[PDB]
Amino acid sequence: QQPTKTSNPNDQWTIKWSASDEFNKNDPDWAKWIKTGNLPNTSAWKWNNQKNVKISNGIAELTMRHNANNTPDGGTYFTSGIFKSYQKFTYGYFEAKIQGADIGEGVCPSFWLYSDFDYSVANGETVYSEIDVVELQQFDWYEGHQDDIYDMDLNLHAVVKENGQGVWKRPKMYPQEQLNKWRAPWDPSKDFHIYGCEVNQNEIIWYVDGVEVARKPNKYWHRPMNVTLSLGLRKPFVKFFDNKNNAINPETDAKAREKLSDIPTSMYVDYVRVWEKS
Ligand SMILES: [Mg+2]
Ligand SMILES: [Mg+2]
Repeated sequence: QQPTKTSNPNDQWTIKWSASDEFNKNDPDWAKWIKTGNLPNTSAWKWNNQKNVKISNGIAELTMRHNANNTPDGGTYFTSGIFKSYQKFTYGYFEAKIQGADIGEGVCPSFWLYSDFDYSVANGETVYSEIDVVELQQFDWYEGHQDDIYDMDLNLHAVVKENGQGVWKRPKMYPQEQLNKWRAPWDPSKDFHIYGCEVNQNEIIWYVDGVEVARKPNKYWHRPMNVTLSLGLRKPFVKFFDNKNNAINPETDAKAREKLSDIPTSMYVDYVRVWEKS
């Protein structure tokens, strides 16, 4: 198999099985994907891959579940599921075929690449690199525009060392360099579509169903990153302050309580494929 669409047909692409999976096996491949431990810091929910990852008939299912009895675990009320490659990559092509979640608003099916934090690097250097190949169903609010289910985000995030500190460079702070939004003509929660990203030393280009939808210069995104599919929690179950999702107790908020009838909810992934340019 090859990348659906690339910027230069003269390039050659070699599939990298260390972060590619057609999910034809019902036993998740925990040699390839990190089951526990080394998973993203989430302040608003926890991961439970034993309970929240299932694969059936060629399709992986990642599920957001409400904790039994509404009992917090370390300040959080839900668990989710995540495929995080052990293998890191920097440049290459990354693609996943994904269908979103039936809840509509409240979770964020995501395909994304992220590094560790290296706070040792020199002034101006990158501490942390994150490329979001797609964030679905976030219902983001930006400059007075409220998104709905058809809108998606395709953003870059980094932390850069400045005057001794790691300073976050966020998409809404640097939108020309880092923010991408695209509106689909179909509801991403209802069917599978193909989300791709081509990453090289110069540029990062994003594709949806084989159409280029965004491109940005590669300013900071040169660190090794793990290939990630995960189902994130969003409002009404979280509330933003201090540059982080804070968990909301779904029994203390009407909007969160009424969405509980729609939990558990799942994203689905037919494949993930990674290539390197040869
Ligand atoms: Mg299967
Ligand atoms: Mg499959």
